[PDB]
Amino acid sequence: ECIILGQTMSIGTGSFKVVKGTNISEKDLVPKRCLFESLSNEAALKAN
Amino acid sequence: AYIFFGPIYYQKLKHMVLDKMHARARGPRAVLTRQPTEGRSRDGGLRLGEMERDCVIAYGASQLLLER
Repeated sequence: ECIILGQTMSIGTGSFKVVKGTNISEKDLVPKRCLFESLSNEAALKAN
Repeated sequence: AYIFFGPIYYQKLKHMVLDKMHARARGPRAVLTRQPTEGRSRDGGLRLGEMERDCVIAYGASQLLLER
């Protein structure tokens, strides 16, 4: 019933999957940030 | 070796190759059409039966199934 619907069978060649590695490091996947939430953090909990 | 030589009454039949070369690329009304004299001789044709679907399962090819 995979040849009727046109699906790939799960035996033989389609018994696995191949995927491609991105080969990227965590040095490029950083949450880059320089003086964004510093203005709103100090003047929100002072004396209140 | 001494080779057996002599005349034999041969005879030429029907069923030449010129009217059996049948091919098809894409779409109906195939481009290489044989002569329309079959006469209770439909031997499958340009098809892919259930016996031939079971052969490529035994090889384990999954994308040739989707291609054919």
